[PDB]
Amino acid sequence: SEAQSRIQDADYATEVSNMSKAQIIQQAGNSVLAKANQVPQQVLSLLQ
Amino acid sequence: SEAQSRIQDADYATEVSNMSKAQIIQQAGNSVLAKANQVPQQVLSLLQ
Repeated sequence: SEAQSRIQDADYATEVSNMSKAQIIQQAGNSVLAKANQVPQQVLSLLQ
Repeated sequence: SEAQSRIQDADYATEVSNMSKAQIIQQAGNSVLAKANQVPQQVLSLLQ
């Protein structure tokens, strides 16, 4: 059982760090996606 | 009869020490079992 533990065990200690990293990267990606989205807006100013 | 008593007699004097020792070891084992049980509690502290 001790040997089986090592092979298949989540080790939440490292998993929580990955979770927080992924959440931060998701929020950053959404924000930078928004910033890229306002980029097309400036073209309308050139029309007039 | 003396020879048989030599062969088959518990010799309570040494048996009482063994039984007291066994009780002490059992209580120590139960306490250390509880201490081991309390170990995985910090996983919540990690999670939140």
